[PDB]
Amino acid sequence: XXXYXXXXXXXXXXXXXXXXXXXXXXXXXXXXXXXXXXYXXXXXXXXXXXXX
Amino acid sequence: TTALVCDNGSGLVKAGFAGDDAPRAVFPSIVGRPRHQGVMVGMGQKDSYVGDEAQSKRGILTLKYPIEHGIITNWDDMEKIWHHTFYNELRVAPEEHPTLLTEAPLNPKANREKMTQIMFETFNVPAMYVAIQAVLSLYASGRTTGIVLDSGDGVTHNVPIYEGYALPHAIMRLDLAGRDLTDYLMKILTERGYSFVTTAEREIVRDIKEKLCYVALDFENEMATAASSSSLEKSYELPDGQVITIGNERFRCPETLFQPSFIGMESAGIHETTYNSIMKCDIDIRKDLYANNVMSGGTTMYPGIADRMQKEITALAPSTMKIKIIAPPERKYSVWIGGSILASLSTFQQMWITKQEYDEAGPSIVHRKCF
Amino acid sequence: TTALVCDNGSGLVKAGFAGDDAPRAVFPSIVGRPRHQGVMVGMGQKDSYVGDEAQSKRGILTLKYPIEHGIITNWDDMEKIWHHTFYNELRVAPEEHPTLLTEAPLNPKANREKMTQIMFETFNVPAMYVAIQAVLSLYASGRTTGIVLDSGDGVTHNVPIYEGYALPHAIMRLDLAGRDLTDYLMKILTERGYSFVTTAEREIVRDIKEKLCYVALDFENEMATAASSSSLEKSYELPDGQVITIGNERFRCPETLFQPSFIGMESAGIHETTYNSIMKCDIDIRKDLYANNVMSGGTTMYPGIADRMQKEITALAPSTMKIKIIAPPERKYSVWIGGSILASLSTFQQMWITKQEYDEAGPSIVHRKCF
Amino acid sequence: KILTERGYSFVTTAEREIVRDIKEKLCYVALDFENEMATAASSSSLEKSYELPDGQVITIGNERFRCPETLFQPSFIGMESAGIHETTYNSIMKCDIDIRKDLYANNVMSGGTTMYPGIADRMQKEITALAPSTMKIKIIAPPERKYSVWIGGSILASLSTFQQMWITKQEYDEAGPSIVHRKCF
Ligand SMILES: Nc1ncnc2c1ncn2[C@@H]1O[C@H](COP(=O)(O)OP(=O)(O)O)[C@@H](O)[C@H]1O
Ligand SMILES: Nc1ncnc2c1ncn2[C@@H]1O[C@H](COP(=O)(O)OP(=O)(O)O)[C@@H](O)[C@H]1O
Repeated sequence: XXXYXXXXXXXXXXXXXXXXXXXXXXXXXXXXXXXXXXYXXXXXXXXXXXXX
Repeated sequence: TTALVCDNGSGLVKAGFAGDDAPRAVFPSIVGRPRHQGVMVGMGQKDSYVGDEAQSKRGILTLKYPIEHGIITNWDDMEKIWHHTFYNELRVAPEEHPTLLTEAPLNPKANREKMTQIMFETFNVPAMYVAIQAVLSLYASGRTTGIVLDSGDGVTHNVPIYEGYALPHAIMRLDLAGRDLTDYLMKILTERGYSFVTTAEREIVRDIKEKLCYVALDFENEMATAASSSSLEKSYELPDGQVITIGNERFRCPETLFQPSFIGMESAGIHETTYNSIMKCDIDIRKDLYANNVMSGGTTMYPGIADRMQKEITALAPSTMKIKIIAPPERKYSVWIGGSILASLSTFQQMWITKQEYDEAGPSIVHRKCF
Repeated sequence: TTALVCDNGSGLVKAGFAGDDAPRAVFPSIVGRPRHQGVMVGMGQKDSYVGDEAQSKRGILTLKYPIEHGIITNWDDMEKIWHHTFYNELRVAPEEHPTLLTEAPLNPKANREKMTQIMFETFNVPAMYVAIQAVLSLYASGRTTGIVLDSGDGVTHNVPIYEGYALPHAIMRLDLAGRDLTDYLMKILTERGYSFVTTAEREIVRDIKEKLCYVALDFENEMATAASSSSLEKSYELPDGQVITIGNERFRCPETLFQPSFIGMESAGIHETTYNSIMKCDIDIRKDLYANNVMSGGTTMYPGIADRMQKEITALAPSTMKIKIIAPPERKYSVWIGGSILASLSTFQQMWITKQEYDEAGPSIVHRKCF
Repeated sequence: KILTERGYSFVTTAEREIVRDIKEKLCYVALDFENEMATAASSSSLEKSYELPDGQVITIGNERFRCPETLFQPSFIGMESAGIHETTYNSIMKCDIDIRKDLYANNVMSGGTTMYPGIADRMQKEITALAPSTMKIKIIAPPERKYSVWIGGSILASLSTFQQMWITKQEYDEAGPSIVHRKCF
């Protein structure tokens, strides 16, 4: 095994990754959904500014 | 045209078109090579052998096993296997169908990237997908919520799935699968001390795992019966050669799942892992899962697992609330069956990878695009 | 005589007399026990092990962790730890000093009642007090008003304190501490798929958390650099064994604090929690806190947190008004240091619990008498 | 099955034990197999002359050093287990991560085969192959290894704790051989 497994696994699993994760897209969407202070206070400032 | 799915859930390997009830045929993913000087000059030397062909030929062949711990060990060997499977069983050309790939969840990107890279380049194939086991398990079992346990040839799983969504934090993933258990078996077996170690010799155990195992109802009480009785003990032949007759050594084996001391680790076991992973997940859902509890494949084949599991949950659950588990007949096939369903729906036409993307962007595409 | 303070802020545990600059020594509050048959008969069997002694001995020991979520899990284990700490490090007898206790705020009475009950009964100790972290944090940081963030080993905090008073309604308390983050780390780490799960294996990560982490300045831009460069990627050894080399997986970790999706929860994060909790608190004070902003301990150790925090506040604040944060060097010690100050002032002689009360009334005394 | 190459040849049990003497006298461990073959082509100092216990002088080539290699390569009587050293590193990689350095330090060998000069060296060569070179490695090769076990047994006998630990006749009266398997390892 020390030859057989390691020849592949040491060599290739060296370089594992690159992506702009779709899971991070999920995170971004969620944080947008759950920036309460952003949505609510923007909406309230926008409306409440107009007084007639 | 038509659409084709490979199962690479480990153990024998399962492949079939969308809408057939069961895959055409199935192969272990053994790989093996010669061990001795080739001394019939009349013989053609082939240097690598796979599948039931090898399963016959085994004795002078020696095995390599191209998937450890659900991680596929050596790519070019896989490519040999894969090529063989297409041409010899399937009589299929890579252009012919979209092809669907079956993955351990939560495991290193590399398997994604090379698998796709090879199969789009080495094979040239209209559409590709890789899918996580539990999804198929639900689709086949047809309950949109659930939790799945499927401990195959390879790394052993807990996923709760709620209807229509993943809880990837919730998920637990374990290298406890039956192969390593079997290799523990030998360290049992030397007690009776009929004893042999090599790969083929190890696979011989697999038959016994088919035939001779059954699940401990209660461990202490079983020991008491072990002192009382020999009906616990059954008599079995070598595949050829001797009759062999086996005591508690049969039932002791599955307990490892409940107690992975015997080859020693800490993760508190299938059931305690499950309830742990529940208690991670949130409060209200839980009843459904108490209702909807689902199991499949290699280990589950054993008679009785579901019962002691339920005993365990009745230990850990507040008894007040309903509990049951599902134990379908077909579990070992379940995944590929679900894959067939998965293949059926037109939405993957929206969803498949196409060659074009692989042209325009790398393997990186997958990890956004798929789960 | 003289006066002695235990820190039981979780992580390594900190203890020292009033007026020393830094505690004599410090211990993880790991607890661990044997895993295997004891097979050197020459060995003395000790069945429980703690502290750097265990930290050496670990491998056959297996860990229990006596504080979850800042809540101390198993009392008698604590008692073992506590006894050890006194006698082995401190060479101290319970009579010798008043003793001061360090508490997560806003958490269940039970910790108060049993802690006091044990320590007055099991130890017999002139005077007792339990104090809330933020108070010490101010005293050490020496600004009578403030808000504190200190996310230790254990449950993670927001308290505004105004000068001389509490706003217990204002306060936010979160189980987001670095341990759970670290356990998420593994679910990261299997991407590169060098992979190991057990308690000691988990603590091995702690070193990497020391060495390899740094705070994302900007997430998108960092991803762009991640596509560009490998300087983002650094090479690190196993504590023994291999060299390991780590990409974005380092910086991605702290973002969880800003986005606890990655192990998924909703509380909108440290900073948004903070501004929320501000907007709870009243209007005029706010400028001071915009000025006086204070952070400490386990997570804060990371380089850069304060900067992105300020970026976040500049997002959320009306830019018009001054903003800054404090990031002292010594934050991880800060609490016990403040405790030393707290010990110094004679007013606790007015304030300590005495044995007499514990005689004349129960643990109930505390909850009136202390905060 | 080697020896018939030179084809002075005898098979029975006593004849087989006669070899044991040669195993005492004539063996030594291959430092490097290829390089040894090159020397085998070059030289006869590799070849030494030895008597029958009575009767003839016998003189033996590579047939001496080839023998121990079986330990490293059990082809020559053919099996798969990847050998002493690869078994060892395998069994390590089973065992957990932190301990390993100690074992890299503490490496111990004894008895019948180990008697051969040189084993420890090529073993270390092998581990330096398989180890990450970064970390210390050594092995212990005490003089007395073949006796070691009984010596240790003497120590084992010494300590009073076995008085706590021995089996006594009484148990054997009151319960079977079964006693052992709980009671002892
Ligand atoms: N008749 C049987 N009884 C019990 N176990 C079996 C039987 N046949 C196969 N198995 C085990 O089931 C597994 C078959 O592989 P599989 O379950 O498909 O793994 P994977 O989940 O990786 O696809 C192997 O562990 C094999 O030893
Ligand atoms: N060098 C370091 N770099 C970053 N974090 C660290 C370092 N050393 C320890 N930590 C973390 O800091 C915490 C130490 O416990 P502590 O901050 O005292 O918690 P508590 O607030 O409960 O007292 C743990 O989360 C530990 O993992």
